[PDB]
Amino acid sequence: EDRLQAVVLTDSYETRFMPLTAVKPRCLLPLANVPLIEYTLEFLAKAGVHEVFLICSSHANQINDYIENSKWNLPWSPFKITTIMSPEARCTGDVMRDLDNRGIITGDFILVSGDVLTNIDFSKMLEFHKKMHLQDKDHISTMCLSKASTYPKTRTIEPAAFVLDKSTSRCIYYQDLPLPSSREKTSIQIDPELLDNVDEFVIRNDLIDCRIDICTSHVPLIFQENFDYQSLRTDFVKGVISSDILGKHIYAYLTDEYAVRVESWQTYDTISQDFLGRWCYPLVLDSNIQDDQTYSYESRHIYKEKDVVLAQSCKIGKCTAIGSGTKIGEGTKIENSVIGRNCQIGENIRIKNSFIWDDCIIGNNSIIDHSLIASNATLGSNVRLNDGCIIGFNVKIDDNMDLDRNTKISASPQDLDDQTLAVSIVGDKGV
Amino acid sequence: PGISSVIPTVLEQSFDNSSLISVKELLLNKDLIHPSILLLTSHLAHYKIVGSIPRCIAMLEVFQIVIKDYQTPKGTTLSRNLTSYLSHQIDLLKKARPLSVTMGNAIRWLKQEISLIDPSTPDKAAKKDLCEKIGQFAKEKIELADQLIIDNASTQIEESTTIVTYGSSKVLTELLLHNAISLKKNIKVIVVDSRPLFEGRKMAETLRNAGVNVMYALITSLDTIFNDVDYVFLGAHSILSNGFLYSRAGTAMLAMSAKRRNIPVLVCCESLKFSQRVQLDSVTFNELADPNDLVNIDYENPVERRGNKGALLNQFIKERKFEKKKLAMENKPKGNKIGGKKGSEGESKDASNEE
Amino acid sequence: SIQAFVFCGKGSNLAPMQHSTRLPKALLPIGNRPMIEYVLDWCDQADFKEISVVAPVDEIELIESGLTSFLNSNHSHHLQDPKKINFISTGESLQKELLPRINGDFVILPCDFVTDIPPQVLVDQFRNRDDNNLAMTIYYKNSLKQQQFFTVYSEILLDVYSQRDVTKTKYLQIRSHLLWNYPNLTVSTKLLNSFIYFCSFELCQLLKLGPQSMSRQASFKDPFTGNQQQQNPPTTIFILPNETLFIRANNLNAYMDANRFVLKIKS
Repeated sequence: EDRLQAVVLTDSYETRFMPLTAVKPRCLLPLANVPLIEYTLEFLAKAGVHEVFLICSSHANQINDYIENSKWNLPWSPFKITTIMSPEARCTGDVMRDLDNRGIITGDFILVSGDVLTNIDFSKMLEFHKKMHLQDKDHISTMCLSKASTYPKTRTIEPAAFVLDKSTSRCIYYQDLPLPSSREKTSIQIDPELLDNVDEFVIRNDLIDCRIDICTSHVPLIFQENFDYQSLRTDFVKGVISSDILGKHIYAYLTDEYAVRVESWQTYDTISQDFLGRWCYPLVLDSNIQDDQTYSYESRHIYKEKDVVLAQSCKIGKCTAIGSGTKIGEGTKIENSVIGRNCQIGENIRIKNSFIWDDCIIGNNSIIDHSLIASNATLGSNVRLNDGCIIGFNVKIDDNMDLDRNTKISASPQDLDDQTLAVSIVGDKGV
Repeated sequence: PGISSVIPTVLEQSFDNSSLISVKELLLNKDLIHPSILLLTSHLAHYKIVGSIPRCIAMLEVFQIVIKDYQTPKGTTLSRNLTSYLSHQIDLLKKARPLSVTMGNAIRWLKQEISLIDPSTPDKAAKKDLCEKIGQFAKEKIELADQLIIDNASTQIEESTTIVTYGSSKVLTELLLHNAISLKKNIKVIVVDSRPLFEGRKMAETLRNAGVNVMYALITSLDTIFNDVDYVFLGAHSILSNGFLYSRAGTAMLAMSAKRRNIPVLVCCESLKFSQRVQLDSVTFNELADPNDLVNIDYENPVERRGNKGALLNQFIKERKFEKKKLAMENKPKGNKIGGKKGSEGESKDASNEE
Repeated sequence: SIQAFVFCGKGSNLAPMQHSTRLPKALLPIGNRPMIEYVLDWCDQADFKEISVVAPVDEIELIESGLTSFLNSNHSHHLQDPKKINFISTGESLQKELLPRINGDFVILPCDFVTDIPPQVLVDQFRNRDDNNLAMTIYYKNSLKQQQFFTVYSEILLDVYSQRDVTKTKYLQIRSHLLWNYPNLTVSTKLLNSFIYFCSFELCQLLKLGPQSMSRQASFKDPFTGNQQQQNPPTTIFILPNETLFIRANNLNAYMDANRFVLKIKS
């Protein structure tokens, strides 16, 4: 039961985040002023991993240097990190064949695509995986699922419909739908090969994807055998079910507690608001995992680190977090918003539902509403922003600037409006 | 005739003042009872929304339906078997759920109206005028009077204020809805809830549907939420002769804290809500309910778990007794907003003599 | 307002008994007991005074003689034989004919019935949950194939899809609008409808204007969809059917299963 090895799929969902991932990697980005990898690594440590694998190619040098600085290069760590260097931008199937050629996989291994924060104990999962593996010989991989927010009417990027067994919890079908955003398709065709073998069919769309996998030694051999499979969910799971090898089974695990994979900006925003709230009972800012963290819980869901500087007669809101070495001026309203470490803030600034990362200076008399700011970027005076307005790295927005809804700004000095240099396309400037 | 005696759970060594039993699932009854009564009794037995005020409004409307459906017999006159039939209704209501004070004042009004009209006038001409009068009576004493409470509270509450509430009182829901929409203020509304009924949960849900800044909390955690709070509104059920506030469960606890922590308690009430029965402690006459509602383990009303608790009868003394209606102490509330505008609870019975 | 309807007909699926003019489908001994006895026992338990029975062109007085002699009844039954029924029209044309007789909410229950369930609780669920339709599903035998598929919601409990596999295509097809609302769906294979139907008053407005109903199953409950277009004029509560699951043995008798009901009684 002991000795467990894990593989992490990084360099996987890049450019899915549109304005960012230009200079620095996908997973380096902070959720709550702390990198996304750190959450995943904490999940690995709580699960009980002895050997860690990472997949880096694009911006791989910055990843390797971050692991060098990490808390896991030090000898006392329960796991050791070894990085896989591959050709630039490839599918998951191509990496699976590369790892099988190298041959390090022993018994039961772990694969996670993207970075997932969950409070769900993994010890229960391992036991039920092992209990079901002892039931029949030809059994492959395990999938995680969690209950959605009653109706997934706001969730459009993940329209995955799952058909599941009531008795054995085996997945039957996977389907994507454009439905509410693009009213074009309605039909879903299902294979009638498994009708009387299951009997208790349960069709659900009210389940959130996790893309966390417990996998057997069979998996890398199947990937090399069938090199046509590029994906791991859309084509692969469906391919396994539809009589590729007869008598082979795959798991689907239902859990009542919170487990959401990061993929899009507006999903990231909801997860962040869930973290500011007490949705993830163990995963809270006050516990401090990065060791340098010195966050303290205050009533009405207000988070403050050590060395927080604030001007007198200033009102703070609900579900807010402020980093260390941070200065704030007078007449400021901070409501449902995260501000990073070492961030200097001017005066008369109204913030609602917005986002600011580390080391950011904001000019006086500015209103920011439901809009994101990246690290080492400065805002000028008289800046008004709307919903879903993501601002890139090192972006210096000058004095007197108004931007409407969904006005994304590039992080590299290509095709979209507004760049990195002074007066960003309000008067032609930019490389 | 009905089902009587044979009750679930122990008789209990402490607290045995009231009936703990009753008919939920319909078996063995008289075939003359009007179905709208049978609906309301099945409603009130497992109700989640009602709390004093709405119960009487429904009871009035059911009565209005009965009179509209009432056709006078050729032999027996109007005041012959009506009052017996009404007594059968109340007895069935009593079996389902102990009545409110406002219900009693309604019955007293109806019995006065039976005596007022003599059997000499035509049948269709009588009931047409009767239901019109009841409609006007319900308009005045409830709806218009409620609007009077609204505007009385409106002058009292300051601009941009934090309010903590409790229960599922119809008057306060409309109060806060009026504040959020018509007056447009910065009202932070915090709602508290107990275990037997998620009344505040429903109130908060309706406030969320309006689009209000709502915090939702529990009795266990109060010395954290208070340390913020200004005015506290309590859902009245009945104010007695002395001026004791007979209300729902987690009411007095809140009342105590508010008196201790400076900014006090306010209560909205109706002129029909006042009684003449008096008491001084919660033990006197309590609305007891079956521990069947306390079987569930947290979260929601229907969950159905194989948990830790299950046995009550076979277990050697395990009284999991909860109460519904409690008494706040006299001095602690400060304002009462009624039909006759205003008055402190120390005054109390300046409405009962005014009639 | 409350009244029960007993639906009587003639069987064509059975092999031997039914073809004879003297013996109808209503008067058949199964386990040394008459068939319509169980329907009368159910209506006596459910407490109904106004019960009207519908009859085909065949057997006009044989049902009336069976209700008077031997059978406990103690109720006034209204037996009528319309002439519009042609067998090729089964029950929907019978329903469209008799509508001014119904004052409020009505219950439809066929003559082909075996019941071992509490009756009052089904009526109470119809009254309390406040909707138009309610149906019942019962398990198939467990003691030592392509049939039909039901879809059930589980938390309020509702019905969505009930269409069979007779005219169904090669692949199983679902519509997106009917899935996105009501996201949780449970598909049943073993569970079968035992012809229990509860109906409200507001059905009278549509039966006289637009003839659409067929076999009292196919296009009876299927007009409920508030999806895609929404064009049919509604009566003012959203048009929604209900379903409730049961363990005990109570089902329909029409095919070869009639011999298995005799084996069920004798034990």
